[PDB]
Amino acid sequence: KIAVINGGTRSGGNTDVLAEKAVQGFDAEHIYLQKYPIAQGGFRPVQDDYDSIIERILQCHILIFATPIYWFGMSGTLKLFIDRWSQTLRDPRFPDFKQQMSVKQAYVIAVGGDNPKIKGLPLIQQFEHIFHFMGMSFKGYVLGEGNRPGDILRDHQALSAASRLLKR
Amino acid sequence: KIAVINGGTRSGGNTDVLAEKAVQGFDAEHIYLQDYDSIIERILQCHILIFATPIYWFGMSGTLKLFIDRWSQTLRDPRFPDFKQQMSVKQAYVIAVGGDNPKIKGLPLIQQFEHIFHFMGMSFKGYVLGEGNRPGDILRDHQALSAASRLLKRSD
Amino acid sequence: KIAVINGGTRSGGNTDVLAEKAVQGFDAEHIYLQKYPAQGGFRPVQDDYDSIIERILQCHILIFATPIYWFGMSGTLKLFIDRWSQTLRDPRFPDFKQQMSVKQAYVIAVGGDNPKIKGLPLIQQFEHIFHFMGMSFKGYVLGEGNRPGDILRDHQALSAASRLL
Amino acid sequence: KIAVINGGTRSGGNTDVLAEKAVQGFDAEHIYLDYDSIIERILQCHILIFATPIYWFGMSGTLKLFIDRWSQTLRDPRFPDFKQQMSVKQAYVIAVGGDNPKIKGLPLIQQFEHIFHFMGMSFKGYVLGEGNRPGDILRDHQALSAASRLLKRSDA
Ligand SMILES: [Pt+2]
Ligand SMILES: [Pt+2]
Ligand SMILES: [Pt+2]
Ligand SMILES: [Pt+2]
Ligand SMILES: [Pt+2]
Ligand SMILES: [Pt+2]
Ligand SMILES: [Pt+2]
Ligand SMILES: [Pt+2]
Ligand SMILES: [Pt+2]
Ligand SMILES: [Pt+2]
Ligand SMILES: [Pt+2]
Repeated sequence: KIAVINGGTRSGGNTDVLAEKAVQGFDAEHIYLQKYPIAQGGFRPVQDDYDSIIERILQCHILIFATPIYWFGMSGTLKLFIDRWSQTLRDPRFPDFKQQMSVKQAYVIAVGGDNPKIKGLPLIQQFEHIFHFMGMSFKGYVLGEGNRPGDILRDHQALSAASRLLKR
Repeated sequence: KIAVINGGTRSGGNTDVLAEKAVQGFDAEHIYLQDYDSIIERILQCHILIFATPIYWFGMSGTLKLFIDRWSQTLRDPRFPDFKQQMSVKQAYVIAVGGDNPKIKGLPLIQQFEHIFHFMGMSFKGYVLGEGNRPGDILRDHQALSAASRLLKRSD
Repeated sequence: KIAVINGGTRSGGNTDVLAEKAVQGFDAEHIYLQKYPAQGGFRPVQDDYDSIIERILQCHILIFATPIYWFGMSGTLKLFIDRWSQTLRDPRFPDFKQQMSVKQAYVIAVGGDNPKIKGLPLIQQFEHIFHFMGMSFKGYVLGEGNRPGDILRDHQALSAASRLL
Repeated sequence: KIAVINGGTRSGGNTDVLAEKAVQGFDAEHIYLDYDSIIERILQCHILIFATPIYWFGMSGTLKLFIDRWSQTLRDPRFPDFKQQMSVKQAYVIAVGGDNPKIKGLPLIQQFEHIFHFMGMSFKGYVLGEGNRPGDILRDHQALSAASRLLKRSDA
């Protein structure tokens, strides 16, 4: 039903925390985009399980893209994941990808430490163009403030915004 | 202490309601644009300014646009010699409601306000974009209502 | 065929000059939005609003030319566009929506505060406005200038204006 | 003295055509995204041109991974003056795509503006060009002209 595509870190990370507030209680598909060390910028995304991820995403009506804001954009893992949709749109193993994605609802959770409420707007507008291209309805988002793990818990505005993320 | 600069039409409209949610318990001064000099005199006396405007064509109301545009005259008015200095120490907020996916399509307007405030040296402390079509509709926008109620809180 | 909606100050104005170049040679319908008593010292007048609509409705290409005031369009252009809400339900112009949905739109905006960057929100606001109307946003020019004649120094803008249509 | 940081590949494609129009006559260094070696080469140039095809209304994945790594460089003891060195450089952006890029690529330009501002680098200019298939960029006369004059400080 609901999938959370996490392009941040895991266990404690501000991205994980905010996402849990948004999907609390649901039996949501939790996707974590893998990355291997070569810490921000110290990794390289791993996409060995990309097809498995697409398979899971296709079964979900609601998609929540959760990401830290790196250099005023999304994470390296989420950027390489979305860029690969270009390949999937030409993939015979997922012949109805465009149509299937077009009926889904999308949400975004992004956390940054440099006045995200303002400096994170270009990223939200970028997501707007991405979803519009796919015909996906961009239903809502949350911009949260945080630098180190767990500091999002101090952004009460973001915590309550995430809890009220899913439209009703 | 707090001034709500109302750019719509005083009539229990969605923008008015959302701004009231933000200032509940603060006993703010409500300035309805829709007497320019008196308005300027009144806002200069407030530390916090909340610009509340319905969203028209992905921007502010024509009333609020004519109001801010006239600041160009005030920046050179000898009766208000310290206008820019006084404004720069104020904290500004924006509350805007519209019926066409405003939380997403109203972002350019938020960026314009960011530039206006930065130009004046004012701190842009927060904003809330809300969704509504007919009066009262905003009371169903849980996310917006929650955000407005927390707008001016120092610790919640 | 082509219409230039000018929301600035005429003759010699940076906005007038760039628009002039964009439609140089063409027999374009020149629409100037009225205003009477310098920035912020006027009040737009729309007594001729209906005749202006009648004219743009006959043009396939619409060029919106405006100075950048407070990071937005001019007061006259803002009040003009805002009124489209009334026109969209006006018995006098039964087909406004459909007629506008087939026109091509362009924007020429001039500002004195690093417009190539600070004028982007305005261009994005125009993108939403045109998309709402079904109008194709074909291109734009962001010129730098604050005083009459200044736009003659922005050769990059004059070029663009020339290569706009 | 100047470097073109290409986030595409060496292929003589639309982004490369536009970038070349800008550095013609400058004998610029062409870097096609040896990370440490690349950082050393760019640190020696006072003008940096970031050239990238537009993917999903953003930069290429290759350029994204490169700029993201600056976070590591900002804390790398082997490059103790990285931030300071970059701050005195002039940055330009050349970006080409086939989905109404001059309009839909604006958020990307704003991101670059934030990236450069964070580094203290002067964002001197940019060109968004239209091109769907190889060679299409030659039809975008506005972009070709803008790229031609991008680094010029004289006219005719
Ligand atoms: Pt994080
Ligand atoms: Pt469903
Ligand atoms: Pt990473
Ligand atoms: Pt106060
Ligand atoms: Pt405005
Ligand atoms: Pt002018
Ligand atoms: Pt035509
Ligand atoms: Pt005016
Ligand atoms: Pt040089
Ligand atoms: Pt290309
Ligand atoms: Pt990017």
